[PDB]
Amino acid sequence: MVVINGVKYACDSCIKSHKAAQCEHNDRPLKILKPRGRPPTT
Ligand SMILES: [Zn+2]
Repeated sequence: MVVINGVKYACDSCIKSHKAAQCEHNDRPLKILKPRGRPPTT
């Protein structure tokens, strides 16, 4: 996975899987993520 400033990211084959724990792939579409969030309502 990758992180910038205070943002997180990883391949769709990790962030969606779990390997993101230490993703280091190249190909494949990347994505972003953060330390939990949750909706404002539901
Ligand atoms: Zn990956």
